[PDB]
Amino acid sequence: MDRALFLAMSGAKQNMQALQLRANNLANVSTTGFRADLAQARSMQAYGEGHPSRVFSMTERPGHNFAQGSVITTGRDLDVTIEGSGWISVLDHTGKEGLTRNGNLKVDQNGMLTNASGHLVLGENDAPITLPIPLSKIEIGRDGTISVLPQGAPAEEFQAVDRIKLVKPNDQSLFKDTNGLFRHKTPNQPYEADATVSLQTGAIEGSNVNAVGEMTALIDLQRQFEMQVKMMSTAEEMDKSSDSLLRM
Amino acid sequence: YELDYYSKFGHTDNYGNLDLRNKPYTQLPSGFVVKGNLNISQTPIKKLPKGLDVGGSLEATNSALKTIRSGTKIKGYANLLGSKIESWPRGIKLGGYLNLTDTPLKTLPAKLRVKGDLSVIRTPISALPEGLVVDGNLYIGGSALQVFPDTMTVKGNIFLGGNKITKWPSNLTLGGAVAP
Amino acid sequence: GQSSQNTELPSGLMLGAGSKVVATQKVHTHGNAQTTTNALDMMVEGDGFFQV
Amino acid sequence: AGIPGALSNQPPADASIPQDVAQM
Amino acid sequence: NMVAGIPGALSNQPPADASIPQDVAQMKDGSV
Amino acid sequence: ALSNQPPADASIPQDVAQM
Amino acid sequence: GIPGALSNQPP
Amino acid sequence: ALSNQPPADASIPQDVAQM
Amino acid sequence: GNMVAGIPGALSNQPPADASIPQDVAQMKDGSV
Amino acid sequence: GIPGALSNQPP
Repeated sequence: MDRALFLAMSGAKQNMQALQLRANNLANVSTTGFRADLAQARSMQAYGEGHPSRVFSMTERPGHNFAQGSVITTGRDLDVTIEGSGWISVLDHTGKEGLTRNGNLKVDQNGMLTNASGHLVLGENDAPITLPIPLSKIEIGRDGTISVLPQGAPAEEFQAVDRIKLVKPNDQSLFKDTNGLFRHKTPNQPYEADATVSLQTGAIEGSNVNAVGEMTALIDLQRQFEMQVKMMSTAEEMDKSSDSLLRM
Repeated sequence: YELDYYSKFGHTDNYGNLDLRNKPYTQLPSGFVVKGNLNISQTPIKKLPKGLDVGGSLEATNSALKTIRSGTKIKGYANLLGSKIESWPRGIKLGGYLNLTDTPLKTLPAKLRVKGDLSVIRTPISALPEGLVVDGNLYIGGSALQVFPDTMTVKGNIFLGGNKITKWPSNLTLGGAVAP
Repeated sequence: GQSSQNTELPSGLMLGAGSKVVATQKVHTHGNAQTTTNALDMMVEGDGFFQV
Repeated sequence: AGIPGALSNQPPADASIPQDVAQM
Repeated sequence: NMVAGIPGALSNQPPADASIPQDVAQMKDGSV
Repeated sequence: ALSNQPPADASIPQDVAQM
Repeated sequence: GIPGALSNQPP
Repeated sequence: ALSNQPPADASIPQDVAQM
Repeated sequence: GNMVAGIPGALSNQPPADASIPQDVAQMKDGSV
Repeated sequence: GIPGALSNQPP
């Protein structure tokens, strides 16, 4: 039949995919250090012989919202949030390094510093931070310097042991990977530490998802979705009527 | 009246193409820069500003454009179909083809280089400039041209379109064919 | 399941699967002291756990 | 001819004049 | 030569939407 | 109208610069 | 022969 | 496709192992 | 008397795990009786 | 007849 049936179907299909991207945003409102995902549609025309009447649209992710997340003051010593722009460099389960903004850190039984996702926290030597096992008081600095008190030591024996690797690259050069870690679009790009990134210890950075912004985008995808499915029915209606040209 | 900075913003797309179709603008500010393509079709604009820069292609089909001043930079093509241009200035940096079909064009710059196709279809031009170089297809159909210069260069096909050519260039190397 | 390359194009569009609660973290912040007259109740100021 | 602002279905090339449309 | 492919919804899509298997899309040119 | 050679297919690229 | 076609016989 | 031997009945089992 | 038999329509065209046809009737599908 | 056949007469 007419190709407008599939031209509208290819549009309704993308609206559902855009709806899925907004659904993931609203599910992650309470998530810690979550960067909102933007949804956009690209107009692609079928170039060739004939009148230029058919143009497809596909939904794609143009970028992410890198605005500062909501800061939650918790009073916990091992809670860190990046003041302004900046990232925390961590290595995932496989070992590939990446940037994260979740500062819900913790100390394991061996002293290794991890975050809430389990990623190991990189240090001054581009290696995971391993603090002494018998600690007494962890006091993270504003610049990322970790000053710990050995167990049984006097309060005046406060010494720095490591400095968290904070990286502030261009946000437009970062893409979210398959596990929520932002990495460089260009492969084999070294993550260079920055001396301007600051860590506000004792607070946790929340999500930056604008709940109303997603809701008002939802009510427009639904209407656009319903208009296209009416086009599918009216293209079906036209073909059924034209079925009476071979009756003879 | 004339286009302002705020009026410019209301005729620009996401990638930076200025659309002035049917808009009542008479003159553009000097030193004008366009991020992408420029469209001044059907406009009462009779003159393009000096120092004009277009990051894309200039579209002036069926417009009132008459004068383009030298120094204009156009990255894409120039489409002046149906406009009121009578002469082409010297020193225009054109990154694409030049379509001058159905224009009152009479004179062309000497040793003009067209990086794309050239059209003089149905134009009152009497003779082509010496040393003309065309990297694409040349359409002279329906024009008043009947004598080619001593030397010319066309890297594509040459379409006569109906006009009769009597004096062919002495030095001519053609990458394509000649069609009547 | 091929990934990466052009993530800002329709070809490389990536969709999430939602959210989850990974851990319920215990906040072992030292609490305030209650002064009672019973002589058999005790308290630890600072780190320490009673053993039973 | 007819309409003055008809489109062209050929992909942009910026070097070849589109002959799909009635370029007169 | 023989030309073939998946009809209907999957083929009436832009190539970016990789619904069509790669080898089946090859058949849509020519074969012998 | 008719022609002696098959018409070309339709191009639907996500980026016209790469065709 | 369509490369990688499903079959109609218990695996 | 006229054959000489009646076609066998299709089978729709819960497990292909017990078939 | 080599006949084939069974309940026509919806009952038979369900997969056998439904167990809607009586087993006696379902076994007259291979030409038995 | 059919083993599970139903009768058209009163039981």
